[PDB]
Amino acid sequence: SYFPWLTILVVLPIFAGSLIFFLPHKGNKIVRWYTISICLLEFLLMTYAFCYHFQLEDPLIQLKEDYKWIDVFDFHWRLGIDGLSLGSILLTGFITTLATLAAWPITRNSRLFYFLMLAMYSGQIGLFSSRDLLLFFIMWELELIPVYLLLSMWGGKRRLYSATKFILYTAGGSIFFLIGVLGMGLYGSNEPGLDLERLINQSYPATLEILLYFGFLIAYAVKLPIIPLHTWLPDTHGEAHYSTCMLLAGILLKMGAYGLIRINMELLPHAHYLFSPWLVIIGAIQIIYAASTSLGQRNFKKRIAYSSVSHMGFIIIGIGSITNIGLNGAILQILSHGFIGATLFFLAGTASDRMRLVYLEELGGISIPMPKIFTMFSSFSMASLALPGMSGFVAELVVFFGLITSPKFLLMPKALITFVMAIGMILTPIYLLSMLRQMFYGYKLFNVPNANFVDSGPRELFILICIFLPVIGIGIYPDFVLSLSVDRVEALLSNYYPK
Amino acid sequence: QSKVTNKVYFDINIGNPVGKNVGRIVIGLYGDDVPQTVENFRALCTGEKGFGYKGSSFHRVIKDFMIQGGDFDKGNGTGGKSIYGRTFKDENFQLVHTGPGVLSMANAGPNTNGSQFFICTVKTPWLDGRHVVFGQVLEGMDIVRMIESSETDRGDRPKKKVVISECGELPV
Amino acid sequence: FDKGVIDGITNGVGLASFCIGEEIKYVGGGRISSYLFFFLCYVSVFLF
Amino acid sequence: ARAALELHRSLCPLLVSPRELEFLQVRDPSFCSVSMVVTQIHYTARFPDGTVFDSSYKRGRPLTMRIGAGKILRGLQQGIGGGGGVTPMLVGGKRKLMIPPILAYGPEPAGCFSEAVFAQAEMNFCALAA
Amino acid sequence: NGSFIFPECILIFGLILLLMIDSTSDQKDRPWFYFISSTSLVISITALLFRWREEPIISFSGNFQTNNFNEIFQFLILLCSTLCIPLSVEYIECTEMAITEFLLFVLTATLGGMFLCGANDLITIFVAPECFSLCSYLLSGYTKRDLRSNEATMKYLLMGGASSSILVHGFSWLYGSSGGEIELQEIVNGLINTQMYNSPGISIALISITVGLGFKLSPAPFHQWTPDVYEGSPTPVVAFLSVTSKVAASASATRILDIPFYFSSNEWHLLLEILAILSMILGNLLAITQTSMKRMLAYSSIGQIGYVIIGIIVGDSNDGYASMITYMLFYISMNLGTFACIVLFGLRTGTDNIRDYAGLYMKDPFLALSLALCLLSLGGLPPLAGFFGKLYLFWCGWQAGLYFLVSIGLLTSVLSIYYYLKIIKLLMTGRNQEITPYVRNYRRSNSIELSMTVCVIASTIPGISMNPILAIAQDTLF
Repeated sequence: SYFPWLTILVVLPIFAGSLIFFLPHKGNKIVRWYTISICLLEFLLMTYAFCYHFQLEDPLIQLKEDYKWIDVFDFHWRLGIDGLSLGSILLTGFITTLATLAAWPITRNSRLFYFLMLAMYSGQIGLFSSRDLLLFFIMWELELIPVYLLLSMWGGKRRLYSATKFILYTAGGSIFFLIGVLGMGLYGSNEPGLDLERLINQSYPATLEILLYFGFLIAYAVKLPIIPLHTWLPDTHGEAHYSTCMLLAGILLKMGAYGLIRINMELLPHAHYLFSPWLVIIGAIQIIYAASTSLGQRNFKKRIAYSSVSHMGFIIIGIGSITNIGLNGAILQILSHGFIGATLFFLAGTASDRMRLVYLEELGGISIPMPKIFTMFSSFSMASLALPGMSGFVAELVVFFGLITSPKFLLMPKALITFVMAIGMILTPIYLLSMLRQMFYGYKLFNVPNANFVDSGPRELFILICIFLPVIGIGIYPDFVLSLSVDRVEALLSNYYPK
Repeated sequence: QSKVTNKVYFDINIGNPVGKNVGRIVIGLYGDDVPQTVENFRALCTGEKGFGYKGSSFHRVIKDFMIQGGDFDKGNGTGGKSIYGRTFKDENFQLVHTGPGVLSMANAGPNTNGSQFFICTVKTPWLDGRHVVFGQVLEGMDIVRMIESSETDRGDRPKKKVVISECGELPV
Repeated sequence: FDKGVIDGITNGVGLASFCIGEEIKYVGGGRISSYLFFFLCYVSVFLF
Repeated sequence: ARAALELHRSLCPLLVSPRELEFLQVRDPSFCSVSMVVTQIHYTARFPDGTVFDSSYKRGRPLTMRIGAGKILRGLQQGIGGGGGVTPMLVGGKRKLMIPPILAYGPEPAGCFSEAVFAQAEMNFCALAA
Repeated sequence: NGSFIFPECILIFGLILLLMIDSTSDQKDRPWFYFISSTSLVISITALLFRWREEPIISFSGNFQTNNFNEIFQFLILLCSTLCIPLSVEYIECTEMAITEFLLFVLTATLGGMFLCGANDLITIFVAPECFSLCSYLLSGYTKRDLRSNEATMKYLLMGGASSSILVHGFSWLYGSSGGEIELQEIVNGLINTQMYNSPGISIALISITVGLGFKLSPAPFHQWTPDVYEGSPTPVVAFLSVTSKVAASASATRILDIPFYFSSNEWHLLLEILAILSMILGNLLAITQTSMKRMLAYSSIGQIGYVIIGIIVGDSNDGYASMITYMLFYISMNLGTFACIVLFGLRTGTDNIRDYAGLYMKDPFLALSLALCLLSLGGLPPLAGFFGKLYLFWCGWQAGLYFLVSIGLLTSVLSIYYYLKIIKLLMTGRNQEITPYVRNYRRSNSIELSMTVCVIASTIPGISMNPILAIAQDTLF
């Protein structure tokens, strides 16, 4: 147990990828295998740590440890896994391994690329496993350069504008986060202060709770797209290589929700309990606004980006409406979206690069040359339609149940908000099938020449199937992802004071 | 010691971007033998056009001697005022300094009382004859001593800011 | 009311800098007499 | 300009001993003398009766001067480094003085469009070395 | 009869030797003095190593200084000169100019800067800025056949004369109002026995001093002279100035403003703030629109970065000076790295404008990487050193109450990220038909390599190893 796992689990990828540099061997071949082996080793170590070294029955922290790092402003190597973290950690390992696999036929650089992939890997796990607030911030901003390089080196026509908007926007958003760090770091620094575990008992005065709450909420709304702060997403998604975009719109977005769950609802209750209803309202109007603007777009990559935007309203409404299941249904939702959005962007980037046409009007009948892409695309479109069976349904269902049985509401908005939320089910197929019909159905020209038109080979097909099967497995019996008993203590603080 | 008329409560906050609460002080005001000065204090501690102690500090903490505060203007001692203009003369010298915990309007030469008050963490018999007495602490002596034992720079200020978050009147 | 409004704002916050920089960059511009003049103006006004 | 506000105590002394030139009074001698070198003291100057016009505590570090070469009021240099018939103040000592107006600025003030010292005054000090 | 000048007497010895060898020797000098001067510098550094953990003992008849804090800067300037000379050897070598008196000028300017770090005399602290400025109009114009190197002597000499004039006039006003006094410590006495302190006067001798100070380290309202000279003078002297001038000026400013200005705090704390809030804004906006490398560096690395150093001088209760020392130690390295890379690439190609750095990653990747590292560090990204510098500068400075200076600092840092990432993007590219025929003919490949590689890892390691540096920088009382 004291043999450190999380330290290894964080310093393995970047270290074992630093050997790609100073290795003159080839152009592209050996690096792919040397990276996929490291990724598989890391994932196996992750699942070994989870299986026989975790309990699911105690809401404390597990596998924790700490050291002394800078010691002036108390900032340690404090690190520990917990219930909320575990799901996102496993999902990150899984989807990033599969993204690195999907990035197989890249020979442009193929040495900086896989190393940057491993760096983003290590950074994501570092954030998701953090236990010291400043270290959480460090892991947050560590990934900001690798993603910029992956954008500006590979992907899309207008890569530059998208990349620079994304980097400037995210770096600016993190400023309010650093403001909150400086705010609650100096608040009695003799009491540990920078130990995210020992902050549960902090009793801050009024008019300061609100400022720290907002300093974190602004940064989160920057990372996790909230309506007035979403303009950056369509550009940095419609221009990214599908290999990047898989992990980008499947993990990096969910950090904005994991942080909001971990440092807002757990640390600043009376700063969050007096601000939950507006969060709920914003999420409710987002669910419909994102879809109503998705239907308007004309290049299917941006349409997929907006569909990813829309489902981020269920997470919001689950963070508000303070219940056990409303918070708990949010986690299942971030998992069942990290699957679906990632797979849909992979399919969009794989259909494209075969047709070299981005505007959804000229896409002929692609069903005739390549059937398997059509099948695995319609399947995940159905998944994104919140169709039952697949995991896109039970998440939204539990979100509804959390809102309905919420205690901080009395039947007036508890129904109108449910109504405006259910309009999403009428609205989403209108823009998903409108793409499925223009780009796949109909009989285009006699596209008989089997050139620049080949169905998915073994690698892409296996990736699709191996991401698909978890969706069914979760949507049939959704207690594989309800192994969360921290909410029974996470929603314990809030539940009696005023109002 | 004499009769008590009003009871005033003070908050105490330390930390130096902002002050976390540490406790609460409760003091009595002898409105029976020094009415004008006691009324000045009690009015400052509540409101009445904003000239109050809400957001003041203790800008001089002499260990084993005293703690002075009430400069809601400059935080340096060269500020602060009172309701009856800016200063007024001494009122009376009936009540005398006795022991741990008294209140005295920290003057700047006789007949020049102002906003600066100070509490005596120790016995001061020598001081009497030229300083007013209008209050003793009734609850919070330990917090007063904790403030008195705070760290001080060369200017005898506290190195951690010691502000008063909220101040008011709490009747019997 | 998405591209024309909030995209307009998130660009004009990054576009107004592109204009202000070059705008305030084209005052003075050599002519050491102008340098000394603008150096004296601030010294003089700061005396208040 | 003229007098401003302050606040302090005085730690009431014994009776002063004039010693034929000034007004001397001792409160606490502690450690060791000081030669004709730079010193660092803390003062709090009064008017003859009650008023206070400056105090080293009203700023940051208490000011630093030269005890031994004429750069200060003759009264002080007589009552800190030790004058004829008076023992010098120790390193951590503490004394109290009443300066007659011949060992002081004398019978003319220091004007700044308003004399910052009453013309022909004679002030008090509570000098504590450091 | 005193060893507190021996750290400078060694430098004087080396100066006399460097002047003698050209008078006596014939031609064996070119690679000989190149290391003989480094011997004098390292010997002076070893001499300064002795006086670590020493007393605040006063100087010759109480003239310049000898304490711990001043000794830190006295060593730091030596560090700058040691790193800078190998740069300003080969550059002037490949111009067919006389090299002896160039090294003599650099040595004498370093001597002036070293003496300035003390100088609690009101006269020494006037001659020493001249000993550092009189040896500056020469270097900043020491390419006579060029044309720009004359403009960046006219609009440097005129400015540095006017400013030193204003400063010495403020000094004269102080000497007057102070009843007659020079010794820096002995002013708050003498400004009291003469009761003319709280009066007008002092209020004038404060501004007429702060302005002359600002000009020497160029905040925004007086930055006018810096962008031009840094483009007109040779790049090595640009680096030498942009490191040691700032170090010496910031070492003199804190002492000249903290020792004799106890009382006027609330009236200069504000003043410096007005500079900082401007310095970190006007020094960034223009930095965006630049196309020349030296001028963009002048804007960003000086016009701005001289902001957060000051960002604690206002908010200082002696709990912050450690953070200033640490940030200076970070800035010296994170600036000399990029200047070494720029000198190397410019010499190897023959251009300065930004649009020629394209494709440099493919031709020679080591130089591109060691330049990107320093540039990103200047940007202040977490794992690097500039991040921790700015961080510990804010964390002590938000801990001191003032709020409308940290927010502006973070915001302008985010803004500054732009041009750094712009040039970085211009490095990584492979569009063969875009790269100009400058990087296309680049025979890729001692001194400059060594300096660049030992100066760039100090821009990544200390940001993570700042624990002993911090523990060392806390013992400063001045």
